[PDB]
Amino acid sequence: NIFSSVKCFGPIKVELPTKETVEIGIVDYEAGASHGNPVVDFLKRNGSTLEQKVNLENPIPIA
Amino acid sequence: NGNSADAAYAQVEIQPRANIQLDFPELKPYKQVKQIAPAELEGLLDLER
Amino acid sequence: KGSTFGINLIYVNPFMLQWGIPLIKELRSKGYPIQFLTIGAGVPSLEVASEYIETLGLKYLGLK
Amino acid sequence: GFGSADDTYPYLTGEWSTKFDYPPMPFDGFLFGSRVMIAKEVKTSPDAKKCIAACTGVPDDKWEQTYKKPTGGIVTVRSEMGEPIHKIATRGVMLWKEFDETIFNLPKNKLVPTLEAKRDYIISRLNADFQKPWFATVNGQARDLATMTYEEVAKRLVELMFIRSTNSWFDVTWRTFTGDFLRRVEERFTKS
Amino acid sequence: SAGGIRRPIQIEEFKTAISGMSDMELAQIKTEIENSINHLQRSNARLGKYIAKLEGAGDLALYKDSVRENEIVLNNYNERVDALEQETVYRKTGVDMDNSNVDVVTPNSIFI
Amino acid sequence: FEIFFKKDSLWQSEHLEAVVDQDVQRTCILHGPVAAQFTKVIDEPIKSIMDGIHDGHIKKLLHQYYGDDESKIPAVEYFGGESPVDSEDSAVFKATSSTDEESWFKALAGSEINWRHASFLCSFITQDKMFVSNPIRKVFKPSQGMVVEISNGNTSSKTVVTLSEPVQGELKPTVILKLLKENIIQME
Ligand SMILES: Cc1cc2nc3c(=O)[nH]c(=O)nc-3n(C[C@H](O)[C@H](O)[C@H](O)COP(=O)(O)O)c2cc1C
Repeated sequence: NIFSSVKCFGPIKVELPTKETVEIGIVDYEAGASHGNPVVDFLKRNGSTLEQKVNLENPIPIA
Repeated sequence: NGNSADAAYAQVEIQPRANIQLDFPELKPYKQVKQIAPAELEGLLDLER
Repeated sequence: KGSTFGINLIYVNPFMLQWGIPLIKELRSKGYPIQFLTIGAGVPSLEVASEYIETLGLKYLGLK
Repeated sequence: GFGSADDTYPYLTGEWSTKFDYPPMPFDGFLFGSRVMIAKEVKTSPDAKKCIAACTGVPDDKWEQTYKKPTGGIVTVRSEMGEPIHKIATRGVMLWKEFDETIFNLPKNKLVPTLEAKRDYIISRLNADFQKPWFATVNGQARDLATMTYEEVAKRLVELMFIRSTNSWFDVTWRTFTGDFLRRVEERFTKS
Repeated sequence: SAGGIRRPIQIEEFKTAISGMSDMELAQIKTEIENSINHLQRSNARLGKYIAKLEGAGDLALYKDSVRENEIVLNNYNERVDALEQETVYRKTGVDMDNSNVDVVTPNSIFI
Repeated sequence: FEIFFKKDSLWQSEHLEAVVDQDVQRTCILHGPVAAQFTKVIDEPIKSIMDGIHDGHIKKLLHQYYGDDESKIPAVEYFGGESPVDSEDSAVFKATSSTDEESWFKALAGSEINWRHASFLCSFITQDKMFVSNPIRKVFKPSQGMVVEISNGNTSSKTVVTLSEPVQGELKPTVILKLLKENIIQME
């Protein structure tokens, strides 16, 4: 259950007026004996993914 | 820190129970009792009465 | 490596039977080297002993 | 009642049953409990092994004497259920045997009256002889638990449950028992 | 069932065991112990006759400690039915015009 | 009182440190009247005791029934695993849908008690300390088409048992159960 070492890292990009992206930051989280990755736990709640599944009201039997 | 350094952080409390006392009068040491009364009083009263 | 041993369970102690029979069945299904089970202090009923004989993968049952 | 080849050989060969005018009747193997209690690598404390080696014992003709009196250094005493147990006749067990013949064979309505009467006797004997002493003695003086101070209790729980030689609580559950008691003292005597 | 085996069993270990059972397994033990009790009372009845017949006038002190002994066992069985009774019952349970509040004499008490 | 007095009476004799005065005479020690008259020598190694009794039985049994002669004692490869209920050199067996499992494994094992006898009738084997079901009986459990061939059946050291099945129509070798070096059973 306990992690020896956690490491989250990657570019932070901003959408420009033109809709091209640019690097303006880096994620650099490092930890020793942790129970979690806080960076991803943050972005899940306070952010969103690019795509979102939305369920039909009623599942439709195809076959 | 899951619930390891956010769960062992919390102490144990003592809620008091009622220790009802009979309130017998506090008896002082003899040397402090002889201040209060005058020295002539020793052997002067008939305690039977 | 290869050795075995057994287990005595007092029949007149319903609590040790309640945790201990399941414990053998479990350890015997993981292949622990428990060759046999002696039930002391009593002899079980046919319907019980039948469950010890079939269900715990034992070589033999001791009865006193 | 086996210890050597010599006494256990007649049962291997079947010839034991000849003595009783039956035909030979041989056995497929033997078990040795009592025999093996003084072996190098059991946990029986050295003093207890000396105590076992001292028991002379008695042949099969006489063993039932044990229901009456120490026979080869050994008596029977009843369990809490009334099952016999064969125990070495230590002071402890002789006291157990006395209380089976006197207190525990009484009907329930005579039991409590008899304990009040024999109280000072029973406590002398628990403290002198038995493995479980009378809890409420401070400096060898037999009290009751209602005539003991909260300190006298704490100090006595440590005396009986904490081992000075090994510097540890004999069982963790005993440490939880004394710790729970100290937490009661705080609950009872705190104002706030 | 190892609870109810027509032989005296230590009550602390019975009470603990009885905790961990199903309600239909408890109901089975209870039926079995009740039957054991009836067998011991019909045994103590027969013993009551051979006493009353012989007390009409050795081998009477023997009829007496045969019924003393059955009461030791019988005390264990109804001590066991009492623990069952206790376990059963455990499973059931688990205007103001004085300016005391707002001071309206003061410009800021209203909501400045 | 009777419970408090008698409750938990049997550990104390093993742990005198936790008894008042470290005094045995306070304590319950369990022991038999009759058996007590052989318990004399303190701290005898358990092997010394149990061998004593066993080597005693042999010494005697030898005298009565083998005229004090070890040469008359039947020799077997390994002693054990016999439920208390019950010669050809180049054979060939043929499993059907009828062939009884118990009959089939008697045959492969053969008469002599050796590695082959163990291999097919040992119900269990040991991985490290654990007891797993015998994989060699799993493999040779009989079904339509499988054909066992034994060779040097009457000299264990070179015996080879060679299972063959249907493989893409024809019949090819699928197992080769034999000895390597002296004490190793290879199941190629
Ligand atoms: C210290 C001691 C403890 C025993 N504990 C048990 C036990 O827990 N369960 C049991 O069925 N028998 C127990 N027995 C009985 C033995 O299993 C066996 O019946 C007996 O020791 C053999 O008799 P012997 O002692 O005369 O050689 C015990 C015997 C002794 C001496």
